Amino acid sequence: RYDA
Amino acid sequence: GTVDKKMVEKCWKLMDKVVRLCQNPKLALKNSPPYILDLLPDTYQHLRTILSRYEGKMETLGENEYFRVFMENLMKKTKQTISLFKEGKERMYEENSQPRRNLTKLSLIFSHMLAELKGIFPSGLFQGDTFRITKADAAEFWRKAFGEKTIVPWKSFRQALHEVHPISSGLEAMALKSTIDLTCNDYISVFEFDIFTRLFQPWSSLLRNWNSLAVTHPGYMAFLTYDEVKARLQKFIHKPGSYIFRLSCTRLGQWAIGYVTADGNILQTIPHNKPLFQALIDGFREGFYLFPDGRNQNPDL
Ligand SMILES: [Ca+2]
Ligand SMILES: [Cl-]
Ligand SMILES: [Cl-]
Ligand SMILES: [Cl-]
Repeated sequence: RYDA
Repeated sequence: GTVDKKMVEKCWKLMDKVVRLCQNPKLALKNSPPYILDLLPDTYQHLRTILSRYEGKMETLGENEYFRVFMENLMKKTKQTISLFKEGKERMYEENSQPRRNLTKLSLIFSHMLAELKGIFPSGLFQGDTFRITKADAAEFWRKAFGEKTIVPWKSFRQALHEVHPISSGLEAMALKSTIDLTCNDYISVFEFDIFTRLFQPWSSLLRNWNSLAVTHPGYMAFLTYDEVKARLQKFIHKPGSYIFRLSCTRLGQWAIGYVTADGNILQTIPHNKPLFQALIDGFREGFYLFPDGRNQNPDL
């Protein structure tokens, strides 16, 4: 979903 | 206005009705935050927890300033959503229609409302009087201006803020209200204040920061969701470095920045331990954040  | 078991039950019925409308397969809601199909039942559940914690002391609950405002707003927002379906009709089923966009913004508002309620009644007991604002200088302002109050009318908030951070105009004030009043009820809660002051830190230059990052920045997207950002950046898929940013809805108080990569993927990340200005400068340098909302000019921060 949210990555780095 | 005082709240009893009855007004809660009436709100619960309005919430169930919204959920029935939002269950229509033609809407095709995606199970992804904010997801109204889980938000409303979740708000009902937390309201049950609260009621449970106040058994035999409903009198106390009914008089709580924040709770009365919250319930009034919950009723207004649920009625608004019902009126939206009634007036929009088939237009609700065209993704990209203005009435469907109105529903998405409402879904975000219900998300913010539940996060607020949980922040002020953690475990179901009121703790607004001891809410902890994250930035020390903001916590000092709130205490100075409002003591231990949990909520204040917008007019009173604006006047208090102006004395420390000058607001230049009425339209600036209306843009500020639009930004901080997440629950869209014309009051500012200590929770909303904590969110805004984390997003637009540092406090020393609060409204200069917000003006720079939101009022005049083409990248800022107010009341936009994760899925909308992916859809909006789709038109820029062959333009690496196109980006936009918005409030994260699941980690309130934090920014989500979406951007187009060199290999044509759209990623979204939440910066770790860095205010927005620094996240934007760092991503600008690396070529991730070049073209705000796909436009050629990027503000020089
Ligand atoms: Ca509000
Ligand atoms: Cl809009
Ligand atoms: Cl760390
Ligand atoms: Cl341009």
